[PDB]
Amino acid sequence: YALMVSNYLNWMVRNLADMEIQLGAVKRIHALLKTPSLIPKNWPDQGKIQIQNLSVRYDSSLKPVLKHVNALISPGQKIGICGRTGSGKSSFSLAFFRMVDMFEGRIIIDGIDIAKLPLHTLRSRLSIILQDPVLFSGTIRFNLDPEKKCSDSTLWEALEIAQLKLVVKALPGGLDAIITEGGENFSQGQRQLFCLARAFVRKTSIFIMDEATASIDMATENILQKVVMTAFADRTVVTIAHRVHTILSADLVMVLKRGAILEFDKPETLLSQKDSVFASFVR
Repeated sequence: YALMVSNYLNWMVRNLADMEIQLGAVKRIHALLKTPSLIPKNWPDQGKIQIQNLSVRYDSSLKPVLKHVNALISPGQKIGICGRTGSGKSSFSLAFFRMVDMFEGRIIIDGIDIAKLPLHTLRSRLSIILQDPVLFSGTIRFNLDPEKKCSDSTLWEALEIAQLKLVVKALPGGLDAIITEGGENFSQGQRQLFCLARAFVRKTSIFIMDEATASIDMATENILQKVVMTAFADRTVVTIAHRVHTILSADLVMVLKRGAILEFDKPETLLSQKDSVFASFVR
């Protein structure tokens, strides 16, 4: 045993060094590891909402993003929101989906707020189309309805309404084209059409349109907005963009000031009351 103890010793020490470096690699995994009364009543189609004295902050105890935000929205009425970059419109959308964890005030939808509802119900109640679209890999059924609850005629109707049925029928199999993450399988307008098909199948009855205009040709964006208007006669939509005509077509609009907002109900009244200084030439 003494003629050979040395080799066992060396195995021991070298394997110990290796095990230590591998355990140090493992430790970062644990470092990452430590990071119903209104439910039974179906969510109402009445999109009347009211956010009374709202504020929002990004990080705990930092500079506030909003300041004394008070607004109300009537049922079945299209709402627009304006403001420059960093004015707080993306923050307002994220707070409407309570994505910011340092908001103050009470925010409501039909007398209902985020005090007693889990996230799952909070995401089966509103729809949203982001400025950054993506088409994750899979088939068309996996992009339209990843949950897959919706039936085939439903997806076909959502594609026909979204002006996408013809190009879908021109693919192998139909509703089963193997898509790749991003890629070059569809056009930007067709990606936005897929986003609008997601919005169609969501059936939230409340829509949020977070810059469905950026990085889209005007000749296609205008007909896109025309289709989204002719299709959305109900199910109140709140939009945000930097286009003139998009803000012009909305009824209730609130100009985002430096830290606060100033709301206006009638669109044709506020675009000439300021004498075209802060709401018309800015739009």
